[PDB]
Amino acid sequence: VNSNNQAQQMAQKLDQDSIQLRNIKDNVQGTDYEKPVNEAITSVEKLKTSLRANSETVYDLNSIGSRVEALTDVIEAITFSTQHLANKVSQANIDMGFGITKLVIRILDPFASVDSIKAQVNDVKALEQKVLTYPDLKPTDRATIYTKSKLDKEIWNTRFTRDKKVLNVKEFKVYNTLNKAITHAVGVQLNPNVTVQQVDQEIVTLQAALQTALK
Ligand SMILES: [Cl-]
Repeated sequence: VNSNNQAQQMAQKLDQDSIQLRNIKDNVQGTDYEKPVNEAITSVEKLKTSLRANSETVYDLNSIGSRVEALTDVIEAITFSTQHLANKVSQANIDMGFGITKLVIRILDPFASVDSIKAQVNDVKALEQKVLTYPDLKPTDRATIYTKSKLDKEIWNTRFTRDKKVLNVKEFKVYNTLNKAITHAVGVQLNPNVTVQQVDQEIVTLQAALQTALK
């Protein structure tokens, strides 16, 4: 039947989202997208269980498909935040994370019609372009968790190059001094009062400490 073959497409699509959403689950820790993607991962499992429970009944796959498709719009909205909203004020990610929450709720809602799901997907897309016009953070403004995402990635990038180019290559005192700057950068990341400027200088200071250990 043309319904069973269609069922394994969405089942394989839900596995693509399950892998894509667990990757995102780490990067959105402690942000406005932590609970939304946790609800999205749960939505992936309840759709799989529903598809698997009705495997050989051959029924209407319209509502189950609109929920699977809306998960791609959920993922697309999250990657849109990572690439375009890191310099925005807190309200941009707050308002947009609220919209993704409203979308995942409809995906989970058994009473949500296909129209109400598709209408909410457009709400998210319209919300994406709207938060783009939000003001950027001044260099003197307090740093948000999204501002410290670059410092967080720089700490793990310096940790990777340290264990590959410094650990067993240079003397221990070089390893010790570089580990002091990594620990110091973690203190800046954990400081709720550092500015956007102080996060930028800490990235350069840690990068300078890595080239110091690599000379
Ligand atoms: Cl912070």
